[PDB]
Amino acid sequence: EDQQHKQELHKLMARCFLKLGEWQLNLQGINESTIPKVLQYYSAATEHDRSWYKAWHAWAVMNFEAVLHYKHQNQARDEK
Repeated sequence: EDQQHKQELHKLMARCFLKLGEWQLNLQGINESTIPKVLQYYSAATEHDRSWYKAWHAWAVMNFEAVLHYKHQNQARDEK
């Protein structure tokens, strides 16, 4: 009696966590709390969906960006 509502809410969950994951960097930029905030919001978005190209592709990009938070460790924190 709510399987469709469950599915649409499961999909909306991916969007809403991904939106926090985007919006967070948009509202404050970057410090070391990004690693938890992004790995959470975008993997938590991924928790619902992988086959939705955009939703995973955006977390995969964010995994490249979490990679780049540690490239930035090598390039800046370890060398400034």
